[PDB]
Amino acid sequence: GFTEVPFPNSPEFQDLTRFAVHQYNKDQNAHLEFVENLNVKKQVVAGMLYYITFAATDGGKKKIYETKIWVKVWENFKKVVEFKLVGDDSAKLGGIINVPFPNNPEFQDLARFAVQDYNKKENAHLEFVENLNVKEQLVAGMLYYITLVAIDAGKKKIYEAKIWVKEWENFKKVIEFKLIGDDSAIIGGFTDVPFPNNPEFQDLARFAVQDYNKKENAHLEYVENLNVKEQLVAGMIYYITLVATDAGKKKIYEAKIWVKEWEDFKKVVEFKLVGDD
Repeated sequence: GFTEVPFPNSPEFQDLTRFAVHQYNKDQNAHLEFVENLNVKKQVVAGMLYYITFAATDGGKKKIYETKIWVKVWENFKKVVEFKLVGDDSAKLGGIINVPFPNNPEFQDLARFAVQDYNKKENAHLEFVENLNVKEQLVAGMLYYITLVAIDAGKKKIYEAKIWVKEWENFKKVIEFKLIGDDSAIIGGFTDVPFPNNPEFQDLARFAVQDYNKKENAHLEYVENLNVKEQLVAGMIYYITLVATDAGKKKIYEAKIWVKEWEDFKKVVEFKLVGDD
């Protein structure tokens, strides 16, 4: 349980608050100004957790906020795990930020946790393979958007798991788990691409989208990539998993593009809808 702290505006507590306040202001592009910690609690957890009630003005106007700061001084670690204006319907939700290494074992475990969760709830037998993409969001805690590949009935398919985790509590929970559609198998070895949304790759995916548009009389509107995989052959082949809107509806597609630069050769060999349709 929490515990009252008999020194609200302590230098180290005034420290914690402005750390939170600084991040919010920047991540959100705002200008909260810290005045005074009104109240401070403390919970011994995986490390310490401080629930901080403080006063801030936002261009002259008096406002009360609350933040939950997770700290592990033995790692030089402090993460803001909630930030909220009293009262408001909810906590201040952060932007949905993309995470460049979707297969860092911590997300592989999130993914597996979600796959098993679904296996129990649906009496199913899905089989994880890899993550294609992870997005993170500051909520009350963290929410991860995982786009994964799982083998079902022997066939690779793409699923999306939304999972909520309060890491200081060792707590996690599936918020949403849904089938997107069929994955298209790569066959052979591949190299991953750490940043699937570099200009190089955004231009290739846009090329394929226009190619598909022209060829099927469609009007897909490119949004971004989720994942890029490469392999050297004669020239290079890119396997691109991307989102496009089709009449405002977000869809996922898989493109296969074959490039031979000395030939000025660029060819879309496969472009397929995964799902969301």
